[PDB]
Formats: sequence, C-alpha cells, structure tokens
Amino acid sequence: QLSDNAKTLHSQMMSKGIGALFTQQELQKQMGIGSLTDLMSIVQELLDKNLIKLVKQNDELKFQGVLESEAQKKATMSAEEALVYSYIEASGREGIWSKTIKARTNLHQHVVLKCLKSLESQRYVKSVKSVKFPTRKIYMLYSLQPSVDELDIEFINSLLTIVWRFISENTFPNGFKNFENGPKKNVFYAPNVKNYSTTQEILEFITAAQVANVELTPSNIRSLCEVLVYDDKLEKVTHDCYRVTLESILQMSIFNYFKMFPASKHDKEVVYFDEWT
Amino acid sequence: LNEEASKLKERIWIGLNADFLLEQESKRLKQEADIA
Repeated sequence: QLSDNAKTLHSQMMSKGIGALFTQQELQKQMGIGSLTDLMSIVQELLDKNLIKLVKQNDELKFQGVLESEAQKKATMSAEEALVYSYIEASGREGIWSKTIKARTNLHQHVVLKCLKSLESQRYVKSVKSVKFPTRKIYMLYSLQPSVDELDIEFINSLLTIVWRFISENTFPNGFKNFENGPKKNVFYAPNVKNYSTTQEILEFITAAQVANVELTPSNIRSLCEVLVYDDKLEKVTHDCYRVTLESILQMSIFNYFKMFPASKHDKEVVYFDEWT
Repeated sequence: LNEEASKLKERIWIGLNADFLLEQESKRLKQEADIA
C-alpha cells in the first residue's frame, strides 16, 4: 500500500537503507512482496511526495528514506534546485564546478547563478575555493568541508628556520664562535661515536608551539628535512639520520657568496652573470 | 507621546518591522556562519 509500503519501505531505509550500497534489486532482496508496478509506482510518488530519494551512481540506482527536513527544504526550492542541490550534495566532498555542471544539467550561467544565490542564502551549500587554483569556486554542502589539505602560504618558513636552529644545535654544541676552533672541539671524542638525528623528536620539539599551528605528520616533517637538504642547510645520512652543514659560519679564488661586497660603481671593467648572454 | 503610546504604538510598528529587524538579526546570525 502507498502508506503501508511507504512507511515500512521508509523503515528499512531509516534503519539501514542497505547503507549507501542499496540498489533497486536490493528492494526485492528485503521486501519483494509488492508487485513490480506497485513498488515502482510507490517509489515514484514517494519521490514526488519526497518521502524517499534516488541517487545516480555505478550500477542500477541508489535509494534512501528521506530525512523529511531535506524533503521540505528541496520542496521549498525551485524545480532545478531539486536536481541542482541534490545533484550537488551528490558531489559531496569534492564538490562540483560551474561550467562542468552546466553541461551536466543543460543550462546557462545566469540560470545556474540564481540557484547558487538561492542556496547561498540557504547556506546549505558554500562558496568553496579549494587547494587547487581559484579558477573553480566549486560548491559543496555548507555543513561539511573535508578536502585534500599544511597550508600553501607562509609561516612555514618561520618554523623551518627555527627548527634548523635546534637541529644545528643537535649536531655539535652551540655556535661557540667566540674563537676559531671553538666550534665542536673535535665533536666530543671521535664524532664517529656520535650517530644522531631527530626525525622523530621533531614533533616532541614541536610541543613548544608559541605560534598559530597544529600537529603535523612525520612524513611532512621529513619533507621539511628534504627542503633543508635541497637548501644545503642539513645533510642526509643513513635515511632518517641528518647532519647540518653548519652554514652557521655562513650565517656568521677563495670561495664564499657571503663575506662579499661589490665594487659596482664607475669603472666599466667588471664581471656580471650576463654581459655576454 | 506618553509611555503607553510608545509601548503599544511601537508594539505595532515593530508589529510590522519585526520582519525587517528580523532578517537583520538573521544576517547578524550569518555572522556566526562566517565560521563555516
């Protein structure tokens, strides 16, 4: 019956709904008693009466029992915003983009703009500028923003340059540049005996905080290390073992880029890195 | 005007305008939605 198979069909949906894996064959799997035309007509009206729903994915089609708040919600909407919203909530986590959703729904910017503004007021979808380039402004359900990702911008440099300090101190004792051989004094007795790095302790060190920050994965920590490798700030030995290049003297023919100052005035007999090209 | 004119009269003016000030406060509530 419309109400009977409606409420008991919404019962198997509200209990499980065969999770998200429900196909229409799963209807007969649990309740096959209704005639083929009856169970189809009642799915039809219960979508028309928005007491159940459909999802277009993979093989066959998914179905679910309505939350009835989503029912009233999308029913207040326009005709497109049924397919627009519910189509976008199907985009879920990754959302969906503008001109790509037009080709899917066969519409135009303007007519797709109006629903974007409507749910904008609704705040059940949200403006999404993701980690990829902001050519998108993709929109997912305002309630949830899981996405692939620290952050693209700065104040990672701050934490790098500071952890490089602690790691340099971890190599031999601190600067001790008070005199020439002052540094490292043969690194205790035979630095061969000292085989060391953190690669682990870093987050234990990161406990210091003192900045806007969160935890971080040891993998990305190792990426921080990879930079300083590339930077030639530290050294890679035996995988996770690392030894700073002691550029600290750099920090402070005969070859260094520091301790250097140009003439760069008047006399035209000089050297450039172009002047030939 | 006397105080009851302010109350009841104002009670009417807000009688209509509680939707104006309403959606006002609804935007003010969206200022919370600034979070998400």
